[PDB]
Amino acid sequence: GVDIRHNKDRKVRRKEPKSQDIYLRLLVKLYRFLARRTNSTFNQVVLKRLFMSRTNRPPLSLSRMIRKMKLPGREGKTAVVVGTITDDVRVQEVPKLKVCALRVSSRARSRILKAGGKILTFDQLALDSPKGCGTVLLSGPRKGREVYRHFGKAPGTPHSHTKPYVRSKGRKFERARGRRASRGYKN
Amino acid sequence: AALRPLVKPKIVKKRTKKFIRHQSDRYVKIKRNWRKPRGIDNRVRRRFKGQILMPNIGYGSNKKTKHMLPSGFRKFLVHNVKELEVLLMCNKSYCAEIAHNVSSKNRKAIVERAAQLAIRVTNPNARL
Amino acid sequence: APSRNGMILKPHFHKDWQRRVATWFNQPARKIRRRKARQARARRIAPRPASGP
Amino acid sequence: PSRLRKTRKLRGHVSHGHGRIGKHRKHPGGRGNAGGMHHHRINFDKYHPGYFGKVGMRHYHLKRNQSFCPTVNLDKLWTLVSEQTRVNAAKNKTGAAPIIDVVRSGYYKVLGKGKLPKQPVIVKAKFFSRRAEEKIKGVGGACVLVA
Amino acid sequence: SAHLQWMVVRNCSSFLIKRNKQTYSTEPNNLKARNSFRYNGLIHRKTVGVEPAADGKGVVVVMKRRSGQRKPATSYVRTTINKNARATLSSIRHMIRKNKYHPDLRMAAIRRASAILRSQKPVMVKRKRTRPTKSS
Amino acid sequence: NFAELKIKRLRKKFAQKMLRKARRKLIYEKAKHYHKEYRQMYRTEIRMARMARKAGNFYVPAEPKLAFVIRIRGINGVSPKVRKVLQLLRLRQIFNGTFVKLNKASINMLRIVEPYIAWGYPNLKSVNELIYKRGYGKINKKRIALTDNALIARSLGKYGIICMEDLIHEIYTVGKRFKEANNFLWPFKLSSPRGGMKKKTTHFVEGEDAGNREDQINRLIRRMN
RNA sequence: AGAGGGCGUGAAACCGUUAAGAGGUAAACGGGUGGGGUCCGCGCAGUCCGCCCGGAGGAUUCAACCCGGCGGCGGGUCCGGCCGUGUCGGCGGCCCGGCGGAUCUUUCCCGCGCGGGGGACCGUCCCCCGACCGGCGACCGGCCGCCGCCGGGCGCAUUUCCA
RNA sequence: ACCCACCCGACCCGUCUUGAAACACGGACCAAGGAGUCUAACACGUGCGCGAGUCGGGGGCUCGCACGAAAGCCGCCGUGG
RNA sequence: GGAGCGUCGGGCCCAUACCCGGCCGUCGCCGGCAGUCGAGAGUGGACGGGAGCGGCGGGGGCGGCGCGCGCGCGCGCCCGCCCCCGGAGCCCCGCGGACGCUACGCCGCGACGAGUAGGAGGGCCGCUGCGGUGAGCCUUGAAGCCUAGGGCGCGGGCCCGGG
Ligand SMILES: [Mg+2]
Ligand SMILES: [Mg+2]
Ligand SMILES: [Mg+2]
Ligand SMILES: [Mg+2]
Ligand SMILES: [Mg+2]
Ligand SMILES: [Mg+2]
Ligand SMILES: [Mg+2]
Ligand SMILES: [Mg+2]
Ligand SMILES: [Mg+2]
Ligand SMILES: [Mg+2]
Ligand SMILES: [Mg+2]
Ligand SMILES: [Mg+2]
Ligand SMILES: [Mg+2]
Ligand SMILES: [Mg+2]
Ligand SMILES: [Mg+2]
Ligand SMILES: [Mg+2]
Ligand SMILES: [Mg+2]
Ligand SMILES: [Mg+2]
Ligand SMILES: [Mg+2]
Ligand SMILES: [Mg+2]
Ligand SMILES: [Mg+2]
Ligand SMILES: [Mg+2]
Repeated sequence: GVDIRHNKDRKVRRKEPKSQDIYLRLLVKLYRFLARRTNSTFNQVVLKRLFMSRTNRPPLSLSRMIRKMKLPGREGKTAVVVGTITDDVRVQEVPKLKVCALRVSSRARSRILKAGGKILTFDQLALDSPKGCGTVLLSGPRKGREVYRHFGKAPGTPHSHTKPYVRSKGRKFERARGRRASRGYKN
Repeated sequence: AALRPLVKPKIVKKRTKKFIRHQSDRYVKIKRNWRKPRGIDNRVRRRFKGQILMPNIGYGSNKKTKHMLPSGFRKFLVHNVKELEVLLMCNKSYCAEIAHNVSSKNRKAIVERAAQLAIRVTNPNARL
Repeated sequence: APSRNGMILKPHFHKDWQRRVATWFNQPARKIRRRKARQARARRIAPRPASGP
Repeated sequence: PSRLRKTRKLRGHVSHGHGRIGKHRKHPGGRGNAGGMHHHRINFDKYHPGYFGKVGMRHYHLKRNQSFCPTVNLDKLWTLVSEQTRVNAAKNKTGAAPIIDVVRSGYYKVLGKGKLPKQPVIVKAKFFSRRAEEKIKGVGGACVLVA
Repeated sequence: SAHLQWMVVRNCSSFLIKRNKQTYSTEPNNLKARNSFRYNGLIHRKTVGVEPAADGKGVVVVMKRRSGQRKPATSYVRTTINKNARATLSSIRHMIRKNKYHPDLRMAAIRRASAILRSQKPVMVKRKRTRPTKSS
Repeated sequence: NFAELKIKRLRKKFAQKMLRKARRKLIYEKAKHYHKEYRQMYRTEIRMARMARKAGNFYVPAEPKLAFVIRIRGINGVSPKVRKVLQLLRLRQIFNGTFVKLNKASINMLRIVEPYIAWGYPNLKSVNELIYKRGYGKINKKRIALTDNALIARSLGKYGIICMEDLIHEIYTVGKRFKEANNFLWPFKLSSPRGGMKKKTTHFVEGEDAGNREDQINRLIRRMN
């Protein structure tokens, strides 16, 4: 008899993508290979991200991709995003970029290409740079989802600012006993 | 002078008797078919000394000889002639079973074809 | 009983609602019937607009 | 797809995943939102702060369309018009400034979030913010009230 | 591609046949009857297939052109080899090796031809061997 | 192209074979030295006492540096403070053992697990027999048997420890690099005590097997190793 | 009728018999052997096949080679032409290229300041040839090399078949 | 795998229970039947499509529906959510 | 004259505990393999001038960074070469690459494996009906039923023989 807890012996990370789609799965076959045979950890990070959920690979807006490449020095590079590239209607002038993405929305595609931008697929990125050399690996804001505003220290727990799940906002949906001082108390 | 398989190792089995179901002996309503007991007290399900055994993955067969017939082959249930020609390039490792529901005319047609291709048949001398 | 976080929600299934469930298996059959009846009315008001006034 | 659901995997086991000390009885809490004050209170006042109690003024014959006032931010004002108004402008050389009827596009108020590009406009709208006005003037434009 | 359409097909094709813990595949120009990527007639730009001759004597090799698949009518190109066993193999060998065509296959293609030339063994001889037929 | 490369590859081949020879010779001389070192250590303890004894004097030799610690009772119903220390000595299973350098900290940790272990001061021979018969590396967290020095070197060679012999000298003299050589060794899975024990549950002093038995840990080692 | 008028199939409980085996700790059970039965696989030597080789017998045409024909592959000279990507030149399709636009013009036209259609303009999609480059499985034609098949040649120290 | 013998082991299951071989209940035997369903609402997770949008209903245009009470399309494409 | 009681020896007995080995599963390994040298790895390769037995004349270190299977060499004859795998013959081969590669595949190393309530995963486990699909099966006998017949699977179960 041995004393170990077998409690957290199984690591819960993903191995493959849970999706069954065939084009992504080909990318996975390609980046598994590169991951293992190259020294590049870029390939490993990319590989890891191909297995993740929709939630877990959030969309990267065009404006966010602009400003991250506006940063000093990462000039004449390629931005990479395992998610999708979306438009920003609240940005106007779009520099000529180099981009990798699993998806780019039709607007975002036009705007970039009109600028003299190049768009790449991930099979194309590999041939272009199999060890991820000269890349900017970005990500969309993970904690964008409105979901997260309900997460945390519960509402009605002093110093929480945590959206309650409520049928409809309005004068008479919550905001009585436990928010006003006038009505019982407040947190 | 029957069809020898490619490699005829010693199959070695961990357990030979069927695991039978608790109290299948006592009752005609209970069938031998294994069932794990889920009873709160249960001699068997809590592994007492002297009781019927519970199947585990412990008893598992060795992967080399799992599904290996005594003869050394694995079955493959052939359904008509066309379905045989698959085994053509195995023959030394898989044999052909012919199905129960196949007619005694075309049972014959299969058997002689397998005899050309040297695929061993596991129920040939039968329907007649 | 409520369990840890969720909309404290009021469904309106306390009356005998299954007595008054109204299915829509008609609707295709309906949609046609209107459409026939429509084409008939055109044909009756011969060169007059199908529209109406 | 019953095939996939949990009751298929519970077959054989006695309690059906509801335990055997305590069982699956009918309504052990009370039905629904029963006990909001008594015996379910803690859940109510740690996930629904402010359920109980009145507050504010009644309003008898509310009609929502009176208070209709959909807003738009400067952020994306140029979105309302075709790019070639914003292009034939930063060009032209008359110092023209194209009109943007915001009420046409379905917004009544113009509030002031965001940077407006240095490029004159005439914004026609039912209502404006203070800041939205200011930003518009700073671009070198003119806010315009409409009924 | 090859790989893309293998993704579509791997588990669903009419030609596949699971059952009895094995799997197989019945698509034409698959030597080895495997549901493999390698050994699949339909998928690959260049294909090998060694069937027996309809005569009953000999073997047919079945190359695939590259010229134009899209036009299956014209795509495969058959060729009977009805020669002295040892020769037959060598002709297949050269077809495969010295044309640099499907080099991966080739030994499988030889064994197939070999097994086919075994098939055309003698049925009467086999019957004599199994039973002694002496002194009733 | 061809004959130039071939000779370059043959040259490479040779330069390896030379180096292999060299490192082998180092190993051989390192042992020979350690043979002389242990000899010198043994005699020069006797030397001392005889010289005290010549005078009306005493030679109190050094208190021991290093001790082997065998877990001599099982893994049921064991107090949480004990249990923690037992898994700070890596003594998880029953009849696992470890070398342990002694000091005020370490000794007291053994004091808190006394009726759960048998321990004491191992011989030279004990350190050899344990290392050669049951010497297993921790090599990418896989218990792997020390079949060659290529294993020891690969892991401990950044300390000057390049062979089984070096390892034995680091363990036995409790060198600078003891912590790292001792942790490299996977804890010693010894069999049951042949000829049995005296009594599991009681201390050595009082007839049983537990606790410090100092010299006599070596007898126990032989009947278990 | 081993379908006989509540009759297709005809399970189990339960009963009758026939055969076999057992029998003072109620029976029944798990593990482990033994004995007996039932069938099943044999063998009237199972010495099991397959390569290659050496020898010994017997038998057909070759392979190796050229020659003629067919088919296939691969190649570069991209040689010649079709093919299409990125770029540049034609402002050439632009009206013989259409849609879209809160871009413009009511110098226009038609219908009643508005609607429809022109006409500018911008965005997008198509012709002409030249140049550079990815010469890309997107194809043809010749030439080359190699392979395979058929038929010609080769009659036997060869190449097969068989024992 | 059928029967018999012998050595060792071996209390009857289900269940509520801190505790069941219990002098705790249910159970003579066999067959068939027999219990976590569907709708609605919410939340989180996951998969797919599109993405500052998205959406399809409801309605309409296309057929006598064999398959169709489907499928397709809509300045309704967005009244509206 | 213990088979009693108190003190102590040797010796022997056996648990699912410990050790070694087999086999099954799970976990872990930034695990390996889409076809390459390489085992404390501590380089490889142009290419130009100047030359050659020269070399890089550094620690009782006991040594890793430098040395004795060659660097230049045997052949063509002091000068030239030091040549190509469609052929070095191979323990490593960078020219092309499994018998192996259903990449949801295949392979290797370690570790571990009680379980009610409860949770999750996988079931080429099982039932009935639908779209597809098996040039499936079936009066030369389907379903069901029965079977001291033959087997497979840890098991849910399954497949064959006979009736
Ligand atoms: Mg556990
Ligand atoms: Mg209990
Ligand atoms: Mg109307
Ligand atoms: Mg539950
Ligand atoms: Mg219950
Ligand atoms: Mg409860
Ligand atoms: Mg205890
Ligand atoms: Mg105690
Ligand atoms: Mg009848
Ligand atoms: Mg009847
Ligand atoms: Mg009937
Ligand atoms: Mg009798
Ligand atoms: Mg109760
Ligand atoms: Mg009680
Ligand atoms: Mg009980
Ligand atoms: Mg009692
Ligand atoms: Mg009761
Ligand atoms: Mg009763
Ligand atoms: Mg039933
Ligand atoms: Mg969701
Ligand atoms: Mg377990
Ligand atoms: Mg359970």
